[PDB]
Amino acid sequence: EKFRVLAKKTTIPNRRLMPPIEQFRTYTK
Amino acid sequence: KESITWDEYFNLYATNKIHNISEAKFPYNFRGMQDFVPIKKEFDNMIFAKGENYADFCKQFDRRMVWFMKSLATNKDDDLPYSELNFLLQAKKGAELLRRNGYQINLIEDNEGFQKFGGKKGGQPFEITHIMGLNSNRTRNAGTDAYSIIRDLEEKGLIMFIGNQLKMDENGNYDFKLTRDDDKQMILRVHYKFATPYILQVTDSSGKVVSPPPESYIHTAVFENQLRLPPKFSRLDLHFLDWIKLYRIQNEWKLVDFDRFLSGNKLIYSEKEQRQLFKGEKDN
Amino acid sequence: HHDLPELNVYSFVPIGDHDFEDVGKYTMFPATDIQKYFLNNQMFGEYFEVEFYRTRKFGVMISEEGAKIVNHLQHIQDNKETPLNYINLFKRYPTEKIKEKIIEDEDVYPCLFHDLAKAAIEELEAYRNNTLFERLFCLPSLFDLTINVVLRELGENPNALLPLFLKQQEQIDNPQFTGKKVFNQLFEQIFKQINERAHPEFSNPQQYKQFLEDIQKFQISIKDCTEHEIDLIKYCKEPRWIPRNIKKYSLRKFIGFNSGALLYGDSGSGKSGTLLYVTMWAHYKKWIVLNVPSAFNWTQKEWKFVRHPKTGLYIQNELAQDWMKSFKHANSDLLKQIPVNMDIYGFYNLSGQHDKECDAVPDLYYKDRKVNFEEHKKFLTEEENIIDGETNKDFRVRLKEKLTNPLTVLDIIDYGLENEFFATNALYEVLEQIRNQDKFCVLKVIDGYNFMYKRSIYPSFRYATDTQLRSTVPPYHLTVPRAFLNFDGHKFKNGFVLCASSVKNFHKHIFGPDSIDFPLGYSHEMRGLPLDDFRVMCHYYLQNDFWLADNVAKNSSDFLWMHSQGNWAQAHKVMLGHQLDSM
Amino acid sequence: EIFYRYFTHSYNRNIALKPMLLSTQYCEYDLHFYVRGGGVMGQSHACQI
Amino acid sequence: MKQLKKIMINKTKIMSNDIIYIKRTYHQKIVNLKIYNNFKTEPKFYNLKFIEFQNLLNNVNLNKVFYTEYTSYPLEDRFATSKFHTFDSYLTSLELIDCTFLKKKFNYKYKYSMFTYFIPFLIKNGKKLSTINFILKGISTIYDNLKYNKLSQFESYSYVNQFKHYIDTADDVYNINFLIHWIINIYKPVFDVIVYLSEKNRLKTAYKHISTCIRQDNSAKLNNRITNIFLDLLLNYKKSYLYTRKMYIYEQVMDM
Ligand SMILES: Nc1ncnc2c1ncn2[C@@H]1O[C@H](COP(=O)(O)OP(=O)(O)OP(=O)(O)O)[C@@H](O)[C@H]1O
Ligand SMILES: [Mg+2]
Repeated sequence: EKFRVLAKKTTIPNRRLMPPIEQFRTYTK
Repeated sequence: KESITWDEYFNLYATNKIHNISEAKFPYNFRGMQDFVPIKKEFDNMIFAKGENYADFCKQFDRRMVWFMKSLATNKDDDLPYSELNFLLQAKKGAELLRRNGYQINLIEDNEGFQKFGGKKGGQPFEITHIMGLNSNRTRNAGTDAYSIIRDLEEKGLIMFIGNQLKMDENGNYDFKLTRDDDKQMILRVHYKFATPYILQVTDSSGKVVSPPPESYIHTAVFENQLRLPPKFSRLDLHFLDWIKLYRIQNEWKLVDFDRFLSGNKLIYSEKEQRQLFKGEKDN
Repeated sequence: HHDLPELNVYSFVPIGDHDFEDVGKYTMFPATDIQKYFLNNQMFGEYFEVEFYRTRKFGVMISEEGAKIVNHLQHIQDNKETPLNYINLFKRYPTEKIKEKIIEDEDVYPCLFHDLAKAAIEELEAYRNNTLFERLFCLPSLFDLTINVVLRELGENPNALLPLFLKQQEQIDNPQFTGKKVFNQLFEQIFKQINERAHPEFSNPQQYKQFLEDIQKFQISIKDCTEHEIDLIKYCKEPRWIPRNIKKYSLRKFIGFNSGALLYGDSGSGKSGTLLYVTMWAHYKKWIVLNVPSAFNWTQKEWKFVRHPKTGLYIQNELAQDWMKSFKHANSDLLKQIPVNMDIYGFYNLSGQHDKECDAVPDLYYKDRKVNFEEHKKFLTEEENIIDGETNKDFRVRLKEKLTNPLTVLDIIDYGLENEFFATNALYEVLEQIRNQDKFCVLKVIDGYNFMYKRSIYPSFRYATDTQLRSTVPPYHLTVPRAFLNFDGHKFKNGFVLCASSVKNFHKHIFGPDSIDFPLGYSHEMRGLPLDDFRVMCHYYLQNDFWLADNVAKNSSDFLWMHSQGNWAQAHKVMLGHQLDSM
Repeated sequence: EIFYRYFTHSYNRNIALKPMLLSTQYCEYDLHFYVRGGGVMGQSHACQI
Repeated sequence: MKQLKKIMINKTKIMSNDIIYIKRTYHQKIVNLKIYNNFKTEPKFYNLKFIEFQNLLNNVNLNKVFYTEYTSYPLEDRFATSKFHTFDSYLTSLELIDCTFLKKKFNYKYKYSMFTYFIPFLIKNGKKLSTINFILKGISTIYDNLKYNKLSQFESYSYVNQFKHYIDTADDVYNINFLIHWIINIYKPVFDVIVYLSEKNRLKTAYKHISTCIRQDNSAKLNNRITNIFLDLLLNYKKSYLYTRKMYIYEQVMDM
């Protein structure tokens, strides 16, 4: 789901649902 | 294209004649009706019984089937219960042709045969379903395209049709109001199962009988009513399912189907099917 | 990122035919309808200076209260056009079960209520000279008892009252029926019992049980059909019985759909926008509207006033002569159609007073002071008393004399605007003229009803005895407020009243029907707007450049409902004041 | 008492709801907090904590 | 049943459907609409919405919740995705400031944003809520006159039309933090009465010459006073009495 209604006229979206740059420096040094 | 009377329709379309009665169209299935199993759901006992006996509410249905039987064997109108056109216009062709072909029909009470076998007589609706978005008149409703279907609560009894386009009026004029109101329209179909000793027999001119003997002694039909909507502004402060408990009946029931004539009715129709379909029309 | 959402804002339908599904969305009109219906760009609240001054559009919201109120009026505006046959109903169903089928329908109960009151109005005109009925029937409260108490028994003992309704249609279907009708014989036998049984003093419209217990019984005696006798004590537990289908959902504890209503609540709760959706709706179905966009300008602001010697009524002529231009410029096309009943014309004095009516300024006795009210003439001199007789004659004239046999309403108004000296006597006489009609409804519209019962700038010395007034003039003595002060909607056949209470100038001012001694049931507390409607408010404004939004604010719509608790004005400050940027 | 009817001006009001932006859980909850002591500005900053 | 008996007895009559739902464009159906007293009055504005009204009815959510649980209106999916748009943006209003200016004991809690940092130079006798009002009734008046009023008020200055060109491209400008950080992007005074200024002193000195000039204006009310100076900085991107003061000082440095 994405949305759930709490009560009358209250809609809200629900919420109760390899870095390269290091890959280089770790190689060089 | 032009306005046509009641009887002229029969005299124009029932001109055909056939020697074989089984080849001739006829709704009342003499032999081979099947005991259907009673379905049970949650949203069926909510309005079907409301401070009333489950049986006496069904006994009326047990009676309105009767005059329909007499209405076939006897060309009559006061007996003819409240029902649609497209069935009657297609049901009396199956009857009046036999009258033109020289055959005869008579209503018979075979008490003994019904006592020779089979359980007692009684009406029990084996299927009760609510639908939404449509009206009982089979001409306002459009094709399958504009309607959007919600098959979610089919298990409990509910189906909801919602339109994508604008519906027309008597004058042929679109509305935005009509779509919104159409989305409220609820209908209550019921499939009945009524075992009966009364039956029919066809008898050729100078013929004691020409039809086969029945095996079933059970017959079915469909009744419908387009309901009154709730009070205005009742939807707001209520849950949905608690809001459908408040629809109420004032319009009379309406026979639709009979022994799976036409394989059960359909509300939606293709464009050509609507054209071949006729409706009664007033002007001013 | 700025992949924000869009949203639809406006109702698909037009304004005459909304339903609950369109409660959130807006409507639109030209900007010309303001000048067309509301003269000189004065409207309810500040919709002109604030919302229209920026948007340049006459956009209007739909409220839960607004459409629900409009539901009631459409019945009144249909019973008139298509009345009901009493007989053909009971043919359908047994006389045993009428309540569960007939009475408790929404489309049937008002059709019964709407008819019994018309018969009641015809008789009350006889009981107008009585001081007592001024005290009881100034409100609609006790009316709705007597009209409902007849109907509740129709569910209990239909075998004793059902014949009345049935032959009433025989009397209507019989032309050449000179005698009175059944109900006009019914209510007469009621009111006579009131004068004889009720307590003269201490009889209140606001309190029910004191009125019922003072009237142990009704006793009807019709010559043809009935001698039915009634016990009122059974309807004492629940003086306000009302069918469930209307009243769980029409308006919170709202009872008088035909009489009127009243809106109270905190500032900016939404009251001064609901009736704007009504006033416009009132015109587009061709129903008369009596605008009073603000009573603050009448009661808390300077206008000339002049006193009459007999009566304490301070005449106002310039004030009325401006208002009538507003009532004229909006409702011009209808008034031409409308003729006059000259049997009614010409009983209103120049100071507004009517012949039959009680004295509009009786001599009151303040018990605590142990002195009368008339005593203030002791401080007067001889010359003023001599001048009074000179004014008593100069103000003696009435409008009947100089104006005889008009044909329409405008013929009174065109003469009223043309001559300052006869504005009041032309104003009031129009009110009888609109009130006794059966071609068009009446809709009395007020914003700032609170300001009336509050004290006024208008000074005098004769009200020094009232420690509350403190040398001021009440507006129930001022002429022009008399037309509208009286919460008398029941008096109008095919009529309705709407009132409101503005508290912008006041802080934390609890206003309600306890401040004004006012009956229950005829009021509706405002409350703030819900979330999903408070959402489209923002998206409506952002599309129309009303308030200028940070990217912080474009999705704060469902956040500000905390910051405002659904209140309008607490947002407008944020929307216009940009107080967000502080936090 | 009601929120707009106790904390009138908004700078008293945004303080108490500054966390509620930081949570992104707007309208999920119902709030009831009781306070006594001090003045308005000092009475609001406690609501942050 | 009344309509039935008439048709049974051959009182009323029957014919086929003139009404059939043919696929047509959204524009063609405009001819057959049923309009009431209101769409007529405002034609130009509604007549373009019948194109949009009918389009939305195609694209409807088949979600259970908007129909089957409580009252509510069908929404798009972006409403759930962009829930972080406030939380991600409000920080950026604050990311202008380096918090290293403010890490002292219990000052960050009361002074974190730019707007929280102007006021104390303007506070008189401990009143803050008053100063917050006077500054906003002024700055709010700036945005309103530029939008809805004429520009005779804005006849003197030169950056007038060049400022709206910066508004409509960026609604970020309505943040007072971004209004003035833009002003301070013009005016980063590195030197003053001769001394080098670190970042923690460069920022401070820019504000006093504002707060002083606010008190030097002739107009009585702060609302009137405070407007005139922001106009001298906003509407003169190149010039000001306060900026020409600065540019006068570099010459003293460069010559010396
Ligand atoms: N129905 C509405 N449609 C559009 N805008 C509205 C509506 N109701 C309120 N507003 C907006 O809120 C503003 C004022 O609120 P409203 O007119 O309801 O005053 P109020 O509730 O009577 O408060 P007060 O008692 O202080 O007068 C309006 O000018 C308008 O900007
Ligand atoms: Mg108001």
